[PDB]
Amino acid sequence: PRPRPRPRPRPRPRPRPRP
Amino acid sequence: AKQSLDVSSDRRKARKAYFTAPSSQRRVLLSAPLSKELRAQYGIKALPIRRDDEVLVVRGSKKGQEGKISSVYRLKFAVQVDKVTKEKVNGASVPINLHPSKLVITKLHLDKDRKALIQRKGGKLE
Amino acid sequence: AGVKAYELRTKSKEQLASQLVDLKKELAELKVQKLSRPSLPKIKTVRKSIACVLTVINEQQREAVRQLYKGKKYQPKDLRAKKTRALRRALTKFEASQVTEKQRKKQIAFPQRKYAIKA
Amino acid sequence: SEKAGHQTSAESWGTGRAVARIPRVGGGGTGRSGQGAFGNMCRGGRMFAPTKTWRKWNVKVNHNEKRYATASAIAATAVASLVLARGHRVEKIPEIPLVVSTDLESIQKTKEAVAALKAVGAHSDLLKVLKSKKLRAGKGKYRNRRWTQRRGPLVVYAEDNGIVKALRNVPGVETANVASLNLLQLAPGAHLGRFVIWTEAAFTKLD
Amino acid sequence: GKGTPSFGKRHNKSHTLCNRCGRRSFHVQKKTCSSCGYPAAKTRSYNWGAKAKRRHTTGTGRMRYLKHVSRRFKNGFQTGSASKASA
RNA sequence: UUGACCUCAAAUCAGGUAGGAGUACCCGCUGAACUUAAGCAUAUCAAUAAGCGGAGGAAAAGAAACCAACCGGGAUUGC
RNA sequence: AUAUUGGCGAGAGACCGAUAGCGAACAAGUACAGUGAUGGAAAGAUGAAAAGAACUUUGAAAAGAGAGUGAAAAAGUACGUGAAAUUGUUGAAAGGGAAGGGCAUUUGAUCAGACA
RNA sequence: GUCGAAUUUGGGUAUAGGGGCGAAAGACUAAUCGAACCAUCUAGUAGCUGGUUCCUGCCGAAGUUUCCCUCAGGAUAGCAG
RNA sequence: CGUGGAGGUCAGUGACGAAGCCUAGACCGUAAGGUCGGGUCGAACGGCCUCUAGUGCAGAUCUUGGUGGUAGUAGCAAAUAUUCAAAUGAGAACUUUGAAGACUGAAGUGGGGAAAGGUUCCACGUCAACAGCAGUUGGACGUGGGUUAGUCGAUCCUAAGAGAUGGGGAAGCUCCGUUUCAAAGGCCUGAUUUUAUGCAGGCCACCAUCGAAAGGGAAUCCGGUUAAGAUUCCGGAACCUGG
RNA sequence: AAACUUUCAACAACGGAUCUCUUGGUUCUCGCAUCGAUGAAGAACGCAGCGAAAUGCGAUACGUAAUGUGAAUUGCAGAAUUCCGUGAAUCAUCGAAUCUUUGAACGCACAUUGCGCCCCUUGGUAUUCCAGGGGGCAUGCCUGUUUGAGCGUCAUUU
Ligand SMILES: [Zn+2]
Repeated sequence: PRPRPRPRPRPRPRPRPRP
Repeated sequence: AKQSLDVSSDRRKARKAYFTAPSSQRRVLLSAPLSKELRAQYGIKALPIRRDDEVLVVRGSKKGQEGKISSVYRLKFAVQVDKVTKEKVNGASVPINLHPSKLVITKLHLDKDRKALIQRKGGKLE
Repeated sequence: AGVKAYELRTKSKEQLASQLVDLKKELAELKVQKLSRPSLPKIKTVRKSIACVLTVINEQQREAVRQLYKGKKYQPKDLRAKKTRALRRALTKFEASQVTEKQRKKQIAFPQRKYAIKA
Repeated sequence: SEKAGHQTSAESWGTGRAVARIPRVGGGGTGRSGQGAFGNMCRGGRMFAPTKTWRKWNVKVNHNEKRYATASAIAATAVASLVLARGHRVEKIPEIPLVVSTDLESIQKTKEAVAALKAVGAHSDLLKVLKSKKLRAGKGKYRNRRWTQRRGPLVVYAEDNGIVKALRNVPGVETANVASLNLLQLAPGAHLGRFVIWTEAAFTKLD
Repeated sequence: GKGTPSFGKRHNKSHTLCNRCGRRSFHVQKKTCSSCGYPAAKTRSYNWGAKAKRRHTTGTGRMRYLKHVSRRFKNGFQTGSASKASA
């Protein structure tokens, strides 16, 4: 049994333009 | 009741001191009471069990049977008699573990040290 | 079998040395038979016999040098009572019981008297 | 333990990771990493309001009020209305209070001490003990509280000459002096009406 | 290109085995161990790392000499030997 | 020239000693900020945490350049 | 006289009872992660005794079916007791773009009471 | 795009966190940079968000007064038990 | 009403089955719940009077663990490509051999090394797990075998640099500094024929040490040999250093 | 009408809750004072008839000596005189020893199993070269010894 996979969050949606 | 400050009545300390007892202290724990005829003859009630001893079984499913002790297996707090065994389905015979507290000694194996131990315990040595 | 420690102390320095060589020769042959047999419990008796001879040999030479340093200062450090690092640096009984000559007269002239209060 | 549940370096991941913002164990490669900590609801964390040693254990009681209940407990050893209702088997005895001779106090052996209690009518109450020995229901059995039995007679003396040792091994029987008269033994379980056997010397000293 | 292409260039070693501790924390270029402080005389320890002291305190090893210190004290640090008894 | 004295060196000189560990408690140095003040700077947290030096079974203190203003108390420590 | 979460040797509890209690009741500061400082688990229970299933048969084998051991294999080294989510088989019932609920009765199933 | 160099690159070595380094983008400094990572102070603070575990019975509101760097908060009076 | 534990009591229940669990089976209470029958189970548990608390969960993008629908679904499509027969085996699109067709086209999918890995190397046996199909095969599993040097490297030298000593700072952990404000040493010997290395002159002042398996550097080649090793082994033929 | 879906029960699965156990933890009280240059704490590498780890030990290596206890150890194998006895044992006790390479670590160094010097001794026809064996060579400081240095300084010679 290999070690548990590390948590891997998401690519964090593409940023909207900020005025 | 307990009166000394060195004696412990704690349950888990008594059980730990029993299961983790060394081989020398398990000889005293594996003690068997003598028979009625030997108790009158010698004057003592119980002795530690030895290898070349003749013993009687008085308790368990093997009550009534008797024989000579084959080995004093101190590790599991048990003892083996040569003539009480269990017959396996394949034919091989396996010794049956017995406890000395459920046994009765009918003949003692005397030597230079057991005679000294009997006389130390108030024996008379007929 | 195996050798006995009390039987070895009655032998001379050369007899113990000659017996150690024979045990070393005997150990070499058993290490050759060991690689061709499934089990060889006999090798333990020979190895522990060598330890017994080396203990008695070391004990005889340590006792011999302990006699030529007997009754004199500056004995070698391994023949000295270690017992602690700190207790070796502590004052001896003579030094710890040292008192100055002035206080010696006070203790002699005024000891702690023994008394009781009833009458 | 004051350090229990706080032997880690857990830090909050913060919001934005679609997980609870409770602090989690850092690092990786062990399984423990990423798990919650420092919380009362977390596995392996500290409980809410850890128990402290400076909690009040002993309770102060006014000395006059302490003697007030002790005197009321001695008066509970009066007429058997309270004694019968307290569980003691005192129906077939001469009278209450029982006053026996001083010769109990000089008894050395247990066997003759036991036989003296049978003669005065305490035979039934002693068999309430040695028959109610029952294994404890709770978890205290392996906390040195394995067995539970009923309470027997209370023998009160004026001066001890061996009665304490003679009745020490008898189950359920407690010995006490007129000087002490423990309330814990006169009304055990906050129930009045202990069966008490007085000696002649102890009864006059009670005044 | 700071991720998986960059990890492929990792084939050197900043730390090697330390003589005093063997934990592989001996910095090659700095010639010092980041765990036990070697070659400094004192062993590195800090009170904020209370768990770190527990990993390398007395009792976690063999205790080759301090094991028998308490037994020798209990007998008052005897010298000589027990002569003999009977039976 | 020779022999002292003083100071300063040398030796794998004769015999010793110091290091490090542990560090709950002890003796000192050094020394924050979060926090509280519904802000905040004095203050508070705190003469604390971290850092460093040095001991023992206890340490420290200790036989008044003291307390007192009394009909005077009488080393230190602790409650 | 005083202090004492360390060390050694003891005695105890209205404490916790294996997600609790020390991180660790187990080859635990172990496995493992990180260049490193450091981070750091999971994991206790067959039976009184292995008596741990000889032997027969099917199968390449694993195993199955008999037999056998035991008080109990509804204790078979996936082993005390074995819940729920979830799943299979069998039985019963219902179902025209949800299901479930409340009041009332029909029908079916099932249960109960009392013989002056 | 560039491709004989202000070239590309290995090994060794030097520079360490209010510091380093930067043909200068606030870039890079172990997938972390308008102040890295680790542990501790630390269970930091929050007038803010979320949650807050059995039954039945009886009674039963307030968003208003005054003051506060008071306006998503408190004190105080009122209402209620 | 219910839960863990405590004092008292019911001389309470229990291996002739305690606790737990299952039970569109039954009874009591408005309810919190309590009780009984049946099944399973194997060793302790309950009523009442009081005490005590780490005492009651559906939620907190709760914690830990386990399991679903989605779902036999998305998918297992880069690197031109496989085919026939035989052998082995319970089993062959994938193993082995032969044959055929192809590719890498020598800046290679060839032959060697450095960093790194650590037995992956080789043989035999095995196919539960792993090789996201398969497997008789394997860098897998099990059991053993294997690395032979005066000449190849390390070792030695110094580079950028690192860093003791003498000293000077700093409460201190330690910092500065490297020939530095120092009384900082061994070298050729010759006298001795009491004995081992005293003493006699002359010299040299460089003044720790670490720092490169790609720099500097004393010296080996050919043929043969192992299942796996060789400029290392064997055979033959050489060279260097020290004495 | 089946299939399918849903509900319930029985049995079998998945999963390990509940109950029952505990050689552990936690807290409180009491007693005691004991590390190291006579080489500590810690680390590395090794040691068993058949062992990986834990535990124990150090080339005398799961131990030797000594003392007590008085017949085992045990998974298998083994040894047999160790059995009315200076004696079985993974026993207890423990006062004698061994104690590899390291580590405050101490000949100089160390990412090297690197490089020396001194004494005694042995071998190679060898005081010099090479090798084997045994014992040594760190720093600061104190006391003493010996050898010195300085027109620092005193006295006395021809
Ligand atoms: Zn280190």
